[PDB]
Amino acid sequence: CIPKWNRCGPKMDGVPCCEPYTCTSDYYGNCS
Repeated sequence: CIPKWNRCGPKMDGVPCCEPYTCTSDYYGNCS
């Protein structure tokens, strides 16, 4: 998963932010 406060892209890499966190943009954004 991706560490909080970092770039996340589950639709482009297949790995969203960690369960306790969420991604804002599926293409390119941040987690919090």
